[PDB]
Amino acid sequence: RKQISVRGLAGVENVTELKKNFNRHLHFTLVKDRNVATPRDYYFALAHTVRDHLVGRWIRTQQHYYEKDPKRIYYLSLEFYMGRTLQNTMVNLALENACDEATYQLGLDMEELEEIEEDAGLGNGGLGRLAACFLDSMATLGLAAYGYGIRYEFGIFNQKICGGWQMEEADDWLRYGNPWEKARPEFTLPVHFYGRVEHTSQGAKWVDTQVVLAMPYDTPVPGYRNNVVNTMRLWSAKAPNDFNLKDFNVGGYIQAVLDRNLAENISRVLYPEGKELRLKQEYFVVAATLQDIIRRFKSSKFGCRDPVRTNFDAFPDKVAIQLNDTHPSLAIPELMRVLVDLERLDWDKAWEVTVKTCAYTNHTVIPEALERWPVHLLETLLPRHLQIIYEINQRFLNRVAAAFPGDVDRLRRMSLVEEGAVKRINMAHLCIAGSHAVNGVARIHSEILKKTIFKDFYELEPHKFQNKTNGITPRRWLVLCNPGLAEIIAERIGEEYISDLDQLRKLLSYVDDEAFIRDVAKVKQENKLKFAAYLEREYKVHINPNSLFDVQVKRIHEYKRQLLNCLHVITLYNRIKKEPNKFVVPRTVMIGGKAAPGYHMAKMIIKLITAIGDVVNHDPVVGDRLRVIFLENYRVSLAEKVIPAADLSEQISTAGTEASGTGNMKFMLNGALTIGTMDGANVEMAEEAGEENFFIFGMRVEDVDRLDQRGYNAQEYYDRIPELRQIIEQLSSGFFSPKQPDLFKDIVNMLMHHDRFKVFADYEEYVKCQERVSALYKNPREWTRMVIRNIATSGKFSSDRTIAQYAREIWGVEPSRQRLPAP
Amino acid sequence: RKQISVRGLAGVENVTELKKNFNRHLHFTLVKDRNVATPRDYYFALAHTVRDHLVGRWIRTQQHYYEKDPKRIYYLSLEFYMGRTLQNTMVNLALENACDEATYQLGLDMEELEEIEEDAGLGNGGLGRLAACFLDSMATLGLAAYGYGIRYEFGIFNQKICGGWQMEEADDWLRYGNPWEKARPEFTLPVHFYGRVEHTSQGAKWVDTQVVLAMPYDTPVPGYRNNVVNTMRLWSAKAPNDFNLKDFNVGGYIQAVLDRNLAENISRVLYPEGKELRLKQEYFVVAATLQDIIRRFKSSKFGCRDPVRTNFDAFPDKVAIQLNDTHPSLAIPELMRVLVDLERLDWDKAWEVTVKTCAYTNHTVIPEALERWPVHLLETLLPRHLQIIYEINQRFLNRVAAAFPGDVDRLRRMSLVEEGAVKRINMAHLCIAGSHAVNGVARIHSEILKKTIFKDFYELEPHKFQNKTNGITPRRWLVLCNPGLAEIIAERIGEEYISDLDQLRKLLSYVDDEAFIRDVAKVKQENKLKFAAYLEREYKVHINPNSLFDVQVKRIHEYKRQLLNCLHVITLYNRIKKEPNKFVVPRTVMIGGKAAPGYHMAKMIIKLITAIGDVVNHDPVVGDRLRVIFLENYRVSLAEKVIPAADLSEQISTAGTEASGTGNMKFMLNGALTIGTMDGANVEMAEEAGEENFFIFGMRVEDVDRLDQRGYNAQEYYDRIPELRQIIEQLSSGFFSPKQPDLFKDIVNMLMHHDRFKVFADYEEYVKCQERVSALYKNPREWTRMVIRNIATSGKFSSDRTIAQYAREIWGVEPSRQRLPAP
Ligand SMILES: O=c1[nH]cnc2c1ncn2[C@@H]1O[C@H](COP(=O)(O)O)[C@@H](O)[C@H]1O
Ligand SMILES: O=c1[nH]cnc2c1ncn2[C@@H]1O[C@H](COP(=O)(O)O)[C@@H](O)[C@H]1O
Ligand SMILES: *Cc1c(COP(=O)(O)OP(=O)(O)O)cnc(C)c1O
Ligand SMILES: *Cc1c(COP(=O)(O)OP(=O)(O)O)cnc(C)c1O
Repeated sequence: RKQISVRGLAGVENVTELKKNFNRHLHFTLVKDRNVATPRDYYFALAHTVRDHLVGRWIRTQQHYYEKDPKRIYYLSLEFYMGRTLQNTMVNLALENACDEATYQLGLDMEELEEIEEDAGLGNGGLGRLAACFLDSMATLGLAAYGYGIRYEFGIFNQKICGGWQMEEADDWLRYGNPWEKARPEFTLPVHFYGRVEHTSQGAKWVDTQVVLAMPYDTPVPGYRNNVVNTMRLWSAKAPNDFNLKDFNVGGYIQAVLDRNLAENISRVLYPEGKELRLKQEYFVVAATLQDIIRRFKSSKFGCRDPVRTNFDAFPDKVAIQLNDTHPSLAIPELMRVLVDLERLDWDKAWEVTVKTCAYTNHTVIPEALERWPVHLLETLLPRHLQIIYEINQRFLNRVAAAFPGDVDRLRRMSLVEEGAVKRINMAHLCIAGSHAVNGVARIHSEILKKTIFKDFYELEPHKFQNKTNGITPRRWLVLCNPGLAEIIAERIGEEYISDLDQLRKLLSYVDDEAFIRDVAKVKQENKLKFAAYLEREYKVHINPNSLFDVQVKRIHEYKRQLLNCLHVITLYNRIKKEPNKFVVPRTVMIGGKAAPGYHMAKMIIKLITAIGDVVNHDPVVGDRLRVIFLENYRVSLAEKVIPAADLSEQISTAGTEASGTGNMKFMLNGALTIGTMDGANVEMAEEAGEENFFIFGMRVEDVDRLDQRGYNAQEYYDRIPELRQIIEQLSSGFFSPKQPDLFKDIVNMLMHHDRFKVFADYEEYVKCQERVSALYKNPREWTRMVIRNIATSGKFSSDRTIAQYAREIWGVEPSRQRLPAP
Repeated sequence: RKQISVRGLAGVENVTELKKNFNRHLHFTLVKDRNVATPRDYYFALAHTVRDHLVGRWIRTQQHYYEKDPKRIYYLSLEFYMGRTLQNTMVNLALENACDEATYQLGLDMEELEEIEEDAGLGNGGLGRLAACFLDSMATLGLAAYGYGIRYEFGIFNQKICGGWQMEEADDWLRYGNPWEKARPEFTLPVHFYGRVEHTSQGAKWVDTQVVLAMPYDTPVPGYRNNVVNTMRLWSAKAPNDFNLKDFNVGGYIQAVLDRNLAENISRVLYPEGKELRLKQEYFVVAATLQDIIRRFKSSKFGCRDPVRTNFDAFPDKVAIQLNDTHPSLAIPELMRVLVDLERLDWDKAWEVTVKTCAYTNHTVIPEALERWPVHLLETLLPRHLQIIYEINQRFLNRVAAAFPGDVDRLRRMSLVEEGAVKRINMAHLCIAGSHAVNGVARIHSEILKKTIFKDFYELEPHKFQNKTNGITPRRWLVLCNPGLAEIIAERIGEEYISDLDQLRKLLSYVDDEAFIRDVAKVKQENKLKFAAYLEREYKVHINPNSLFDVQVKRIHEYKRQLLNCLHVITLYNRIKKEPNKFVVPRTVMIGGKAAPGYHMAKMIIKLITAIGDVVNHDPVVGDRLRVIFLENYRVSLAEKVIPAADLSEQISTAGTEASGTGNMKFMLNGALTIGTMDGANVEMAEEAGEENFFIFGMRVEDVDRLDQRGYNAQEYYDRIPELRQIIEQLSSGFFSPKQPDLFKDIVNMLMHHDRFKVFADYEEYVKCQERVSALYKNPREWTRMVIRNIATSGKFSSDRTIAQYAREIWGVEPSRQRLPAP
């Protein structure tokens, strides 16, 4: 027993012990051989050789949190955009240099193998990239945290462009195993759907439920060389498999083969309206988590630390639960029904707990997008939770009456129950009311929350509405994807920046140092060459390495604006062709992101960007002076290839729309210049960088508002501006689509007659700020120094900071970049 | 590359290294530590610590067959009855000693661990056990042998006895997985169902087919200390999972939810009439299997060795296919289809290869069991193979026209299509016609296939009909279950016997030596003591470890006549009550079997068998002289426990009914004397041991036919025998059944009016035999020496001989007990 220990099983940075484990895993773990193995096979030998090291420190970290029993923090997200784990674990564990030497002497190439990894198909965008950033900060800052989500077998679609139209293939990333996860069938747990609630004697009982099972999966998150490793625990839904003879529902009719497949596809796909499945997913991820939580509260030495009920008095002391946007809101009534009904605390002792345990991050501005289930839907698959949301609600509206007596119309606005045709439950209001700290994700967002969206909630409980500005981690997003820029930053000011990003302001001392200024420049010339190379070798084009890499990687939605960028492209194209011998600084325009199935505007925008691409790229006058590439299937591992490469980062949303913008910061720390309207995270970036270092343009929010107030009439702009006029008529006569003239019709009329987002208004000014971009790029010394200024200022944006601001003002816990001993 | 090698990966029988790998797997493979490891957890780390030694010589064995390129033979069977692998892998790998000592030091008990393992639910009976002894023998005699077949998730049922009535529970043995298998998602193959045959130009083209993917798992089977390890490849079904939006079958309707579950439970359930799922399961295994076979033929250094087509000319020199029973039969129409439609050989060359490739083992005697499929089922799901099977039939019936011209009635008796109401295709005739060796399984059984059942085929091709008498393997069924007998046989004659069993004849020189006699009776006393203990500790009873241990462990069918034996037990009962003080040899009668859900006699029988025992084992005058126990959920782990203990082997099937009987042979080998009719396997074991040393009795097969001839009129017996007349009236009045008198009413009538197997005929003489039995028992020295003659004559029944004969006589390859160098 004490002889069965984690202890003599490594020597780490040792090429000869990593070579001997690489050989044990190909053979014994994979049961393959060198006569029969593939690159996929050699990646799982190595994936497994790095994994041994990662779980050793996983074991010791978790033992060390049971024995020190700290406050535990549960990040609850319905999306975890991890993406690729091999190089990151080697960079956070110190093994990259020894893995590379050992594989190299085993006659293979790590860069090959690295590129066989499938991106962890668990996210689709922002909301999820961010949780995965915060897990890296959370593990580095010694915190005792947990990521909890649904594990999606089919990710969210793969993008393929066929005839310049987006096709959605499916992502089965799980296709040859995922070497980084450990399936725990032994901790499967019931999740209860439907039923009826029987009020028996001392409580209600939620009886006659269908059950789905929630099976957990453990993937370990390491911290930047601080020897802790925390946990990502994702839940697969699985059918009871009795459906055969056992139950005597069956035998006679197996049409309960439908429970089975409608059980199993809670875990099967990301999304992608008021659908029974979405709410089955939110309940499911929330329910199986809350048990696993309450379990460690009772179990984690606190069984013996009962002093009263294993008291839920010290439950908020040792637990926090973050509900990242309204997607886990039912963890508030689900916690209340476990406490009230299963344990037995009275309603107010349990409420005390709930509101001192839950905190909620908000990431939406337009009210048209806050969460909202119909009540009949809630009646039908969660009876007792619609009961609880009604009691939470009656109390809350009386609290409001203890505060603004006489105001009726406030009661009929701060209710969790919305009236119309179809009464709903407003999950936003739940979340505010059931928690102790609400925080938006940019200062202008948190403040417009307080000021407009959650105002009445601000007046009754002003103390709650915090803010925590969004952040990126310096590891994946500067050490790991841009090792070259990191190298020279360490040459001047050392490592500490990796684990402490405001230290990068020291770089302003070098602003005029010619060595630094040739070195930052060189590293980008490296990074562009390499991406220009991939732009032939996986997908195809003839990129010029010397052009201005202009990139817009943003979700393809109408407000997000690539239609602005297209008209500026067809303005350049048109210019180059009207005077084929003027010097125009050459540009590589690259746009990427995924439409969203069935949003057809979004789909005509992917078809425009490609047809433009087929004309400008193939016309001979334009030479190599302009090219328009659609980067296909944009995703986290493409993002770390292209962001190192870009020199201009098109941030151009109509102002007032964006909330924040985590990839904005990915371009700034990675030596690009942002052109952008003033909104979301452009503001605290411009503010850190000093506005003159930034290409801010366009209407500001107030100007949007005035235009609305007198009403935007898109024909006036169409009638002033002679270029705009022309490009519109080119779309329309099918200059860009000869076979189908009429093909962009709907994009003409969108523009011409119902632009909710004022493309034509920010036109004139947009191109003039581009002229200011072209014009500076044609003087390499000063452009490279504006870049030094954006980079030495990054600091305000590391997720190690945004997290500390969670730790201290919200979870109430202290971060610590202390090495834990280990291995 | 060349430095990626198996070489430095194991310092085997070394306790200090096995402790090391233990701790690697508990932690790194299971991602568990001693603070949270269960006995399952420690069971799995040990599984894996032993597995590393396995896969290492899997390795070496399989590299060696590729370099050497031997005839490698594919053993196809739809049920592989494996049961627990650990001790069997250690003993075979010689690791048992160092692992026990190792776990002893780690302070774990290996025996507590070895009982966690679930009994590999791939099998059901004889057909399946036979496949597992044959795979052991094929390793030991280093053949390039593959076992192929489906992976059943749900085994078959795990029985429970609730109130003396049988309950089938399900075997979800794969619940916490299986440490001995490697998933190969890499080699997932399509298998097509339904479709339509487009006769296009140079052939036929099977189009519009539904697909079911076969994904394979690999399991290693080790030899007896020879370092060859062979493969067991079991197939699992996986529906294609585009079923969401991709295909445009769906979106609109996902009612092809059904496709994906009707696909999935191909692999789910063992069976357990003309049900499309059996036919889809059988074709499932054939198709996947043969694509692996031809994949390995063209790959296995023969892609280099083409000379013509990568010709199938030499296919029978490198492949042997064994059709174990009629479940694999579409192997003959599927190998033609591939050869003829997919490659392009013509029908007479392709047929040449099939017949020289295919060989067929029959295990049935009664024509009523042979398998037969409606042509309307085969047209619907395999419409192409119905074609091939008719052309196979036509051309075979012209061969028969060659040979017996003028004959009309043989054409129609011999034909593959069968007429009546429901036109059938006779699968046994397919096999004979496209196989080059048809064989039975005991001498008599192969002769009555030659003489009655297949005789018109025996005339056209008398060369075809072989016999290869079954076998039991000495590793698992003597060494493993019985160490104590293993050991004392080894002092006297050495270890070669375990891999050479006929030399157990050497023992016959020690017949009168009292040291052997004594030792030989000591080990049984050991074995009985321990089995007596297991009958209290796991299940409960107060066995008298000195009693004559009478066990019948056979399939609860009428023809298996446990009822016979019950008439005899009730007889013993009645005597001990009539004559309280006469000296009677104390016995403990133990019966065991799984009913067969749906067969109502068998369910009524286990009921008898429990309540006889409720009566007698509680009744005060019988004391401890008689007890009757039912051995619940008989499976392989129970066989290796009760077959070591047994003194009397109850082998009583009506004669003419058995084809063979492998528990028969197991019992002989462990010094248990046989009471038994002159049937099945009993015949050649009587012939080995000498009839003086066998308790033969009851109506020989001749006498059966005579009794049928004139008519078995059971009442005559009732009316001669006063014990028989009495025990019938005891069953009937309710003596055994006082709360429902009338319960055994349908057993009493059966016996009395329509016993298809004549229990009453052999009653008188059966119990006369039984009296001989108890007499000899009451005479140790002469009891214990009959045993010695029996054990010493066991040689003909080691499966090593059955395979050696298959090897030389049907497959065309040489045996060799040579130790591959390795590890
Ligand atoms: O009370 C304990 N003492 C020591 N180690 C523990 C204890 N509880 C859990 N562990 C470790 O904690 C890990 C994570 O467990 P979880 O937090 O319960 O999911 C396990 O793999 C063990 O390594
Ligand atoms: O061409 C080969 N040379 C040497 N060993 C081979 C070759 N092909 C396969 N093997 C071995 O054969 C094993 C089984 O491959 P399979 O029989 O093709 O399924 C591999 O694990 C290797 O050990
Ligand atoms: C960081 C990141 C993101 C986050 O993207 P954005 O906030 O810039 O814009 P929206 O998509 O409009 O929210 C998205 N995708 C990837 C790959 C990534 O690394
Ligand atoms: C050897 C064996 C068998 C085989 O049983 P038999 O061949 O003796 O006769 P039937 O019972 O009629 O098939 C079945 N099950 C186990 C566990 C076993 O070891």
